[PDB]
Amino acid sequence: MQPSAALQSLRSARFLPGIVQDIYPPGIKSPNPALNEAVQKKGRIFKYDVQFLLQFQNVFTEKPSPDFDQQVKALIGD
Amino acid sequence: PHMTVFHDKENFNVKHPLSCRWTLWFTKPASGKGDNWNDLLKKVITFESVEEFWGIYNNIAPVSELAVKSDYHLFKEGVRPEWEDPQNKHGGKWAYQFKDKRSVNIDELWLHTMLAAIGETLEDEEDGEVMGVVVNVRKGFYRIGVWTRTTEKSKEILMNIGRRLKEVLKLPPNEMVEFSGHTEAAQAMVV
Ligand SMILES: C[n+]1cn([C@@H]2O[C@H](COP(=O)(O)OP(=O)(O)OP(=O)(O)O)[C@@H](O)[C@H]2O)c2nc(N)[nH]c(=O)c21
Repeated sequence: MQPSAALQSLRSARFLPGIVQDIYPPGIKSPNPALNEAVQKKGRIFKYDVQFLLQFQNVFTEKPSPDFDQQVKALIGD
Repeated sequence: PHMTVFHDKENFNVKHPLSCRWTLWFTKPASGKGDNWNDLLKKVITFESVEEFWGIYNNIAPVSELAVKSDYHLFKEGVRPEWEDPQNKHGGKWAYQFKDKRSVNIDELWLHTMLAAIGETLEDEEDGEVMGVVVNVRKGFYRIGVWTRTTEKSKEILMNIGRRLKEVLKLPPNEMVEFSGHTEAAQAMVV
């Protein structure tokens, strides 16, 4: 079993420190800053609007583990 | 510096944290053999990023493909999606039942429910009430719920959660979302 390039990248990437406004390429919206404006613990609580989250749907499509399909089948094997 | 998944979906170096770790659970239907009706709840995967969520979601059956008597549950890490868990024992749920009709895009509704949960737009930062969300596939209907830790820590905090779920589900005003305690005791609030 061999991990995908995206999975390898995910495994090795670093967490963003919270909501960030200025790191996205053209055509990609940031998370709504107003929802985090009122947040007090910004290093622990990260508000993401649904529209922002939906941007990932057709972007990260890879399995979250190399044998995910095999793990699922055996878990609900019946 | 930071390449997101949107800069290069095969070579990126930052990911989007969730405010806690979440675990996806699945309830299978009883086996047609008849020797497993008491061990149906399965722990699928625990995750901690927005990207990981979508890797899971894109590789699992949509609700509309599940058999009757199946459920998905998305709960904060450490909380089992059962009434006996210490964090649900004195709690309850806000729930709504949908008809199984095609103009009801149940997959989208469930998806948006999970996104509201993990994106922390169901409750405010100190509320401490949301434990998870659940979709139930039944014969007559689908049910979508938000499970809560208490039934009484703060009524206003609970009502606001119910109103947000109603908004997430895009329900019109006649359609009511209802709160109920898991136990008869913790039951003995509609929006
Ligand atoms: C969430 N949950 C569900 N079940 C089982 O799953 C079934 C469906 O649970 P359900 O709450 O979705 O009920 P449904 O609306 O389909 O109605 P009912 O079955 O007629 O009351 C229940 O009947 C129980 O048999 C559960 N059984 C236990 N032990 N603990 C739980 O938390 C639990």
